[PDB]
Formats: sequence, structure tokens, C-alpha cells
Amino acid sequence: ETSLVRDLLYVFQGIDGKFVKMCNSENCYKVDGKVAVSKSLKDITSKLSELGWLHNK
Amino acid sequence: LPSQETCLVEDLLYILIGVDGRYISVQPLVGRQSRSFSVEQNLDSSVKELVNRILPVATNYSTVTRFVEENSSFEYGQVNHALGAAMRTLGKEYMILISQLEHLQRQGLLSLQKLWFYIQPTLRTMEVLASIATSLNKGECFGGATLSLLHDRTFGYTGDSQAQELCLYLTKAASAPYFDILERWIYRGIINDPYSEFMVEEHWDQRYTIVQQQIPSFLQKVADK
Repeated sequence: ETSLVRDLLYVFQGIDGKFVKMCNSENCYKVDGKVAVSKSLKDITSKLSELGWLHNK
Repeated sequence: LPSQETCLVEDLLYILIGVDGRYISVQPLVGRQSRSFSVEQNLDSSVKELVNRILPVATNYSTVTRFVEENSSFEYGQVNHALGAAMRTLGKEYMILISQLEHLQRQGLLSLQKLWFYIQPTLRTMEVLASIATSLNKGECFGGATLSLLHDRTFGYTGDSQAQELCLYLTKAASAPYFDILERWIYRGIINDPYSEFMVEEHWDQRYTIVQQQIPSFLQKVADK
């Protein structure tokens, strides 16, 4: 929970945080690498992704 | 991570002041005033890149403030010395915001992002000051030759209002010495040269012969006048 709150900050400030999304011409929304977690981790990173492209531009 | 981000906020805060921090080491390899900044490896490589683009800001703070103290120490009467005084009092406004958010550091919750917003205006202030300083190292001008270079920067830095306002003020702070040396030559004819600020040198002879070394903010027509 809170680590994902901290993780979106470093991408808001710039380039990626706790894990490494990098792949700016290959986007996979973020890396989390977890499948036993809920599938709403797959969509909260979709809102995380449409802001970092507008930050690097 | 969020405790690791806040100490990279505090270690960067000392980098912007000009002193060398703990996790970010500063080293000049070049004769230019800009020193290199190396961040150490972190437990998360993301923030290490995010702090890495805020290191070009103290690159620009270390650029112009070493220039204005080298200009001040190797003592001149020149307009390049009075140029450095207009840059020094702007450094008072830069150092006073950093101390005000440190009152919020005892209540410490400030971000890598709330700090990132305030540094993009103050990279703007420092990058223009660095790019004036970088032009002055390549130039080696003084007197009216500096006055015409600063008059050209009032032309180019238009479109950004606040980059125009300092480039105006730097020109106005370089001309109020120079046109006072003009006026002190008009009321008596007192030609004093600490390092030949004014163009006209003392010669029966009638040999005041303006110089081609220097020119006022206007063209040679007002220098002949």
C-alpha cells in the first residue's frame, strides 16, 4: 500500500522509483512482477503512466 | 524508500548551498567554474536518476558565484566588479528560500517533488547566471566592451519576462558606473583609469582618440559625440 504511494512520487518527480519501469519507447505501465496480488494493481499503474510521459516531455 | 528519499533531499539541500555533502561528492576537473557532481549508488536506482537532474542546478550556482568572488578578490575598479555586485545581492534571495523550507524540515515531510518544483524556477535563475558567466570566461572583456555585450543580452533574452528583467538590471548596473565616468569627464575633464574603464585616454596634442577597444551601449556616433 504505502510503498506504492511512495513509488508513484519518484516518477512524478522524474524517472522511476522502487522498481524500474524504464522502457520509455516500450511501456509496460510499471514493473511489479507480482501475480498473487489483486488485479487492481494492473490499473492503478495505468493512471501512474499517463503522467510520466508528460513529465519527461 | 521514503526515508531514503528525504535524506537525499537533505543531502541535496547542502549541495545547492555550495558545500560538499555526504552521499553526493563534488569535484572540479575543469578550469571552468562548474564542478562535477557524483551521486552514489542507492538501494533504489529510480531516485538516483531523479536526484541526478537536480545536480545541474548547483552546477550553475557554483558557476556564477565563484566568478563574482574571483572578480572581487583580484581587485578591479571595473564595471565587471559592479556586475558581480548585482549578482551577489541576487544570491541573497536564493539562499533565503532554502532556509525557509528548513523550518518545514523540523516538521519534515517535504518531498522530492515539492522540492523539484521550487528548483525548476531556481535552475532558471542560475542557468541564465551561469550562461552569462560562461560567456564572460570565453570573452575576457571589460569597460564598454562589456557594456555592449550586456546590451546584446537585452535583445536576445526577450520572450521570458523574468529572464528579461535580470538582463535589463545587469545592464543597468553596468551602465550606472560607466555613465558616471562619462559625467565625471563632462563636468571637469577628470580622466581616471583604475583599469581603463572609460575609453578616452589623456594625450597641444588634441589626441583623445576614443578607442576601438571599447564602445558604449550605443554605436560609435555617441562615442564621437
